[PDB]
Amino acid sequence: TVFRQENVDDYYDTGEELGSGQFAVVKKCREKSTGLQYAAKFIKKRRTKSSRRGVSREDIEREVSILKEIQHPNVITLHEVYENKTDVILIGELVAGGELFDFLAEKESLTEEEATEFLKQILNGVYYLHSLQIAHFDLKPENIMLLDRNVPKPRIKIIDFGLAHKIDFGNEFKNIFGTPEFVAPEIVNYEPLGLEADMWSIGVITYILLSGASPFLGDTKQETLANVSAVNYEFEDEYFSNTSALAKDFIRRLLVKDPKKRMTIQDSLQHPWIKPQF
Ligand SMILES: OC[C@@H]1O[C@@H](n2cnc3c(NCCc4ccccc4)ncnc32)[C@H](O)[C@@H]1O
Repeated sequence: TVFRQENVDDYYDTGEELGSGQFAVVKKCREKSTGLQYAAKFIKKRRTKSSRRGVSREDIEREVSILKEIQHPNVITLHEVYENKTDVILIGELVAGGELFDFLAEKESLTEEEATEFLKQILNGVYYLHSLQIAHFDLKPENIMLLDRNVPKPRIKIIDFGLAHKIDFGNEFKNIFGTPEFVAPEIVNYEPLGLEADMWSIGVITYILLSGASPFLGDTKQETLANVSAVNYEFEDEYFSNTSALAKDFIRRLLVKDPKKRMTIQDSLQHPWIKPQF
């Protein structure tokens, strides 16, 4: 499939840089005809078929196809797609309040209620996606954006569908691999992947929200991945001594090696704590 090949600068002005991937840079922009503001993700194309730099057209088209399906308050919308010889440019919904990651850094101590307020929204967004058989496969605090950081209960949106796949056959097998601290054991072990991997990532995110510490993190990526595969984490009393047993129960039921035994998205919403590479 082909995208709009007019110069994006004919239709938009760009501003500040909002962030980046390998890979990809995201800039604020403004549509000339409406005055509305967006975020534009510039993804570098592969320059040859044999090249390992840039993103393959297959991978770009998959991301665009998935994004076109989605509309839910807790997920980003896609507005337009442009392309030229070097880039595909995905224009989508600006989320102005920064990363949950940055958030957590400033300040860094969340109550269980602040943590569950974030979590409930993440779970609602993932419920929507999983209902559509979409695995995100890159859930982490860098990919959860706040609409407005200056309100007591910030609203969030899930972003970055660069690794997202449709799961039409219960699992997919193609060596998808995100950030070591957040990937499930099946990703580490190059096993077939399904919606369960996202549920593991949610358990990791929850642990971080409550404690400010990363449960599997080692001194090298190697060591992190080995920790993940062995399910080598524990609840440090220094961080968790006054966290409720139910919060710990929730995380325990997500950080499970066997994906078949791990809580599903529907399970997570009914759980008593929630229910009202190289
Ligand atoms: O991805 C690196 C990042 O750069 C920033 N970022 C990425 N997407 C952002 C956005 N909106 C998405 C609009 C979009 C929708 C659909 C396709 C492409 C982009 N709003 C604000 N900051 C964003 C964050 O700091 C991230 O950690």
